[PDB]
Amino acid sequence: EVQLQQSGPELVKPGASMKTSCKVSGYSFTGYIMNWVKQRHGKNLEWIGLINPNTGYTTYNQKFKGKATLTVDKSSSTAYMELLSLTSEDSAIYYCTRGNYVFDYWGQGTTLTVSSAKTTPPSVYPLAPNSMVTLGCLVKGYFPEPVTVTWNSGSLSSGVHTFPAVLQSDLYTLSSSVTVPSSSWPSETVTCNVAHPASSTKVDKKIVPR
Amino acid sequence: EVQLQQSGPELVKPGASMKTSCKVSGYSFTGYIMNWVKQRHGKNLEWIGLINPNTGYTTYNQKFKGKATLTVDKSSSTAYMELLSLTSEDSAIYYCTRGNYVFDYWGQGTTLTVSSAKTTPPSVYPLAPNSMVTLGCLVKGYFPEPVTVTWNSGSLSSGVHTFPAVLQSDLYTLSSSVTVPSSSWPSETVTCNVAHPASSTKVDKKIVPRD
Amino acid sequence: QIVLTQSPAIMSASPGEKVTMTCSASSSVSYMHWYQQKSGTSPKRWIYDTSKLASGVPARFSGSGSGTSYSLTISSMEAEDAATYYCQQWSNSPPTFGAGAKLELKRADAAPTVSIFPPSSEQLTSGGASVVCFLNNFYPKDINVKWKIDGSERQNGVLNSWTDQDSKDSTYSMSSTLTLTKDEYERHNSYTCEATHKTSTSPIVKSFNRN
Amino acid sequence: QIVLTQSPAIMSASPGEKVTMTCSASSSVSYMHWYQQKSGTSPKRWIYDTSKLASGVPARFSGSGSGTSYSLTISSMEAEDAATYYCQQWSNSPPTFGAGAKLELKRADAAPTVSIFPPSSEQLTSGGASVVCFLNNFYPKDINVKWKIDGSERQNGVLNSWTDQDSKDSTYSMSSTLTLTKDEYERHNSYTCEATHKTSTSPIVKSFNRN
Amino acid sequence: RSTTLLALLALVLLYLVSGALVFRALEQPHEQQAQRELGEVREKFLRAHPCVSDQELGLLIKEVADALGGGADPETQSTSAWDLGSAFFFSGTIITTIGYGNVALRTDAGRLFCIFYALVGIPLFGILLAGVGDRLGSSLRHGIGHIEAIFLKWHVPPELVRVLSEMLFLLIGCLLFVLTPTFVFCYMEDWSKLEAIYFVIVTLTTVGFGDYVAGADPRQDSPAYQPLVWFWILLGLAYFASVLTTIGNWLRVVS
Amino acid sequence: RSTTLLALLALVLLYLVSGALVFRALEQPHEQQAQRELGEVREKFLRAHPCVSDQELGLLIKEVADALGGGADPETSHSAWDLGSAFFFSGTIITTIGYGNVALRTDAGRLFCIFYALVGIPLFGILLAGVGDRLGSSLRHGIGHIEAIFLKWHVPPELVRVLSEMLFLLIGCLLFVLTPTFVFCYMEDWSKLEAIYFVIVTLTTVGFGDYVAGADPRQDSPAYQPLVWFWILLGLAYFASVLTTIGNWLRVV
Ligand SMILES: [Ca+2]
Ligand SMILES: [Ca+2]
Ligand SMILES: [Ca+2]
Ligand SMILES: [Tl+]
Ligand SMILES: [Tl+]
Ligand SMILES: [Tl+]
Ligand SMILES: [Tl+]
Ligand SMILES: [Tl+]
Ligand SMILES: [Tl+]
Ligand SMILES: [Tl+]
Ligand SMILES: [Tl+]
Repeated sequence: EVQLQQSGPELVKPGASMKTSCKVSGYSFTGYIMNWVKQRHGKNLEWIGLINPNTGYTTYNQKFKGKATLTVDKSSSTAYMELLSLTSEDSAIYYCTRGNYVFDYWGQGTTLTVSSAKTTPPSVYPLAPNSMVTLGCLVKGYFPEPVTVTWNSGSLSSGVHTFPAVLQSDLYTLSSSVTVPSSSWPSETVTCNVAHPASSTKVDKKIVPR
Repeated sequence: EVQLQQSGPELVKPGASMKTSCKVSGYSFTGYIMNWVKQRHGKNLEWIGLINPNTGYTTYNQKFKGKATLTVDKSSSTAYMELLSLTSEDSAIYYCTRGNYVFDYWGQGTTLTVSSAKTTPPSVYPLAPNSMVTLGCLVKGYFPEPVTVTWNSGSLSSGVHTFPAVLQSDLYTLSSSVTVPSSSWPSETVTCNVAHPASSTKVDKKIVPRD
Repeated sequence: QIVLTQSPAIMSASPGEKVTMTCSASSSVSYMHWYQQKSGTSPKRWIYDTSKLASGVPARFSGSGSGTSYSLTISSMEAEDAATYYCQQWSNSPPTFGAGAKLELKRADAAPTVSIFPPSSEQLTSGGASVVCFLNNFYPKDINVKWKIDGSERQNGVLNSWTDQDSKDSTYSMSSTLTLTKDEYERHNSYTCEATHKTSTSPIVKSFNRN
Repeated sequence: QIVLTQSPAIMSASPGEKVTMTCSASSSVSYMHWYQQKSGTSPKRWIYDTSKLASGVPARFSGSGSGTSYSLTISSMEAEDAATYYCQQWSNSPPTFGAGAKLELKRADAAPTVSIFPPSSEQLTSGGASVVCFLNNFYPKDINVKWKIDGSERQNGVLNSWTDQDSKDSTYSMSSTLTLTKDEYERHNSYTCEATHKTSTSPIVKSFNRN
Repeated sequence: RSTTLLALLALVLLYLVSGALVFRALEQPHEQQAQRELGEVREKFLRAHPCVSDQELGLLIKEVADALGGGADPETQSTSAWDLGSAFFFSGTIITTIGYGNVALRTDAGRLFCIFYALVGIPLFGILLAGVGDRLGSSLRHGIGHIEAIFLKWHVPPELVRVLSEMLFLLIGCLLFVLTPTFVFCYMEDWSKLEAIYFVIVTLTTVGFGDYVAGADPRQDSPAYQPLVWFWILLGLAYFASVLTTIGNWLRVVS
Repeated sequence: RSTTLLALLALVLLYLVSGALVFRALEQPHEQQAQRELGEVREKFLRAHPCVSDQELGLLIKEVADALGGGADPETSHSAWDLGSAFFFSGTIITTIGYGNVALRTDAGRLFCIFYALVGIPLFGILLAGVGDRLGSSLRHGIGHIEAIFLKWHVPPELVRVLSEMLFLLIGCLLFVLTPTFVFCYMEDWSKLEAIYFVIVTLTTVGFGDYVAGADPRQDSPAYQPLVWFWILLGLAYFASVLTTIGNWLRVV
């Protein structure tokens, strides 16, 4: 089975350059062309360029001519993409994908974040207010992604939504809602567990009635 | 470590056909051209043809256009050669070797023997007659190869020549010499041992002085 | 430089519905390829060379077309078919894709279960005041949210977050959050979160008094 | 169709000696490749694209040339370099090889130990009579073996078998086998094996009389 | 005439624009199809050969194209266009101003020499042509006279007979220098009658596209044949010189 | 005339055979260059792309050659039967230049080309004689004034006629030979040698077709691409006179 394993997600300062990595396996690296694709939220999937891993032959999308440097290590059957003078316009998911006409196998993708922000732990705050009651956790002013919110340490799993994070003034903020029968609250304790691995943070909040 | 593993040696009747296999590993079978090369002792190396294992495209040497069919199995990463209407002249070593300009990796080879000869065990004849004396074994009229020849069960292995077998009329013949100090013989018994695994025959002949 | 046009950008199918998404080329293209992508995962080659299915793509999917117009078709929409479908092309360097066609699942209309939450004690002490509204498990995705501070609308310091369609009940949920300095928050008394959904001509309003 | 010629077919070197073997092509080619082969093994890519060394090949080996004349050179011959070298080209289909130049180790001339054996009693009862001559442990390779029955030379029913140069003593050895009917053998009395070698102006002759 | 030259110039432009429209209409559909066929070949090659990028196969075709352009043959993997026979013929194509160009000069010396060889050669040949022209005119008029006299013998008018002779001249020339060669080349070159006429006319108009060239065939062991034709060219050009000048005078008459 | 023509004929034959020896000497050495280049490309490509057999690359080159033969163009407009290029092609017919850098593929195209050229070359021939005289008289009017400066140094007027006519075919030469060679050097990325070779091959109406300005508007100065037909028409008039003067001189000697 062909497999493209990319290196993990990368956070770099504006202006800095970044190199990611794509190790292929299950076929011969040198037999097939390697491409890189950019996917942001607001645009179409964008072909960056290709390398012939056997010849080192590269062509780039005109749009990325200056931005990207493709290279391979034949011995480690690893393709590399380097991006230079990074702006917030380069914050995206980057894939390596194999193909000379159709992109038949893709990496898992890697998320680039271009940001001046510094690892900040979240300020977890409870959201307290029918048969069904809806409680929440505000998890705001943390960086970088992700956090996880669980409820009663993974007991409450159904009735649970975590919303996508958003940038609130150069840091992330997300909320999590749990719906439980009005019988269980505040009759019984509902605490939202919150982990921010970047800041080594693991905080519990009891939802307390107003 | 790139590797072409050819199938075992093939003994076929005149007129019958043979299919031999070459299993790659340590690279992508499909990324590289498979050629087949014929080695016969009295001539040079002959390119038979190539197959592009990826596309199945096959180009042959004019001389083999009729004879040979190249196929692959991409799933098992195995190249095949088929040879049809086998004549005595087809008896040779066949290599699968990889390349599209130079042949950079070769299989270990597969020996082909076209012969009417049924499994025949060898006649072993003793060859009896300065400080040294030379004795001998004639091992003749056997098929197929090989035959192991030892002397006093291999205890006597220095001053031994075993000569290459030669096909005379679909049957192989070889001789072994052993040179021993003349103090040794006939003082001590010297017996040449011949095994023909094909016919599961082990013959032991003692070299005795003529009267 | 060839442009591929997927319209509509978003579409919905009840299970068993035949679905057809089209891809328009700015100039003539020999073959169109297609990719399925579900959020969180990379795009997977779905159809290539206009009408060829990839390794495990179920047969209810077909591709078709020629020239400047190509189409991906689902005979009968299934739950697992909900994803973004992209058309790419490489008849001309550089290869390009469509902006994508998101295919959602049609289900029974559902009104948002709306909740409003006043700034917690803890947050106030830190000098910030975040008012949170949860509009949960509604369908369709089309929804309008408005905030009112003492009955006059506020459209600044509001950040919205939508979930993907729920994999289990096919509903959508969104979060509107009004973030103020403790000062601006404590000035006013009535906080109201007003939701305009297809399911009622009369808005759903949840509200609290700071008192 | 392109013909590759390697002269001389055989050549000899002591360790430390420079060796140059040449490959001439019937019509110009842009590149020559070269293979090393030792008894019992597949050819090995030795030099390719005229002057490129293959992975394991030691640096004493170089290649050069252009057009219709190419050459493989050993600056300082070692013992492990004794093997057959083949030139092959792929500038025109089909790819072709030379006949191959055998490279032997040089050593002090050595007289052949010659021995003649009558037909065994065992063989004669089956009606065959093989008269065997071993010409053992001689150098150089070139030797001429002639059979004489009551004075009269005979070259029909003679099979010759050589060993490859001994990896230990660098000598060659050969067996010459006159095969007759018992009848032709019993008609005559004096059987001689005559060996013509560089080591003597006067041929090496062993013989026996039937009585 | 200054107003008439602007009129004549505009007429020639229209003539070119009308030619342009017709040529596009007849030729461009096939040119577009060749382009599509080239494309179909690349896309099939990429599909067959994963170790080849679109852009790398692009360079191959470009480099192949350049080499074919310099007269390389796809059929072979070898390694005379400048044998004394063809070299003579090439020199012939210069001075005649025909200039087939089916073989090109590769050396800077070859080109520089060709500049002077032409500047001296073309007018020199011009003189010989005028000579052969005058001789040919006198020769046929003298010869036409005998059979011209047979029409006069049956009492026909003199002013009628000149025009009959003039028309008869055109027929004789065509048979000898147009239709005969077309039939000759039809057999010798394995062209169609229309391919042969096209060659003949393109030759005697001294246009010399070089898409069709008699003798050029690499296979043929006919070097003596090729100069033989050049004697047809010598004789033919003079015939066609008359024809071209006379139809020009016809255009003058219509003007 | 009898002696003259057979003497002149023999002189031309000698000239051809001597031309032949010179060309063969300079060009036979390099006959195989393009075949060598194709070979270098095929092998270099097989070396770079192991999944390609020599025989597979073989078919590709034939299939490419047939495409190029149909008038395909390596793409990495560019239509040679777009109205601009087709105009220029028609132009190459009536001028008798006939580059053939683009050839007719259809039997209909060839058939039309016959009647077109047959009614077109003379039509152009007429205008050329016209534009020759008109420019001749106009330059001659210019010549007379230049003759005045020479006349007012008391140079004998017959020398002024020759001196002015010498100046005539030198000012024209600068205008129609040197300018284009410089222009083409820059515009076509040719050597000034390649440019003069093109210019003269063009104005002599030999029109080999190894070098072509193209009259195909591309970008930055598309106007000038078709316009060069202007230079050709004007140039051919100047060169027509140059050809006659050289011919007349040869007649004289
Ligand atoms: Ca990194
Ligand atoms: Ca074109
Ligand atoms: Ca054009
Ligand atoms: Tl051409
Ligand atoms: Tl014909
Ligand atoms: Tl011409
Ligand atoms: Tl021409
Ligand atoms: Tl031409
Ligand atoms: Tl230049
Ligand atoms: Tl001409
Ligand atoms: Tl003319």
